[PDB]
Amino acid sequence: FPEDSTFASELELYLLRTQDAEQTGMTFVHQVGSTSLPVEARVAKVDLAKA
Amino acid sequence: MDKVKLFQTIGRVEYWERVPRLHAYGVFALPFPMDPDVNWAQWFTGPHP
Repeated sequence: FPEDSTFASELELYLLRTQDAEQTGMTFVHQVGSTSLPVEARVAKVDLAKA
Repeated sequence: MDKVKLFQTIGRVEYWERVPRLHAYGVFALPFPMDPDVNWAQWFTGPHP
């Protein structure tokens, strides 16, 4: 435990957790001369923490 | 006959144009897979469109 110094009494650590949407998925297979089809919807999440 | 052979055709190409559609009507197309039991080569013989 290397020592450290501060001027204030209480110590608050606020952690911000982040689950970004993972770049997954393969490009859809189609035949030349066709209208394309769209991609799915993905989710990202943010949670926090107090200590 | 034996030493000189006259002119004689070899091959031949009969090339055609495509099947048109309307410009202002707008095409909407999607790709499907074949039914394998049908003789699909029979449908695609003729060069005329």
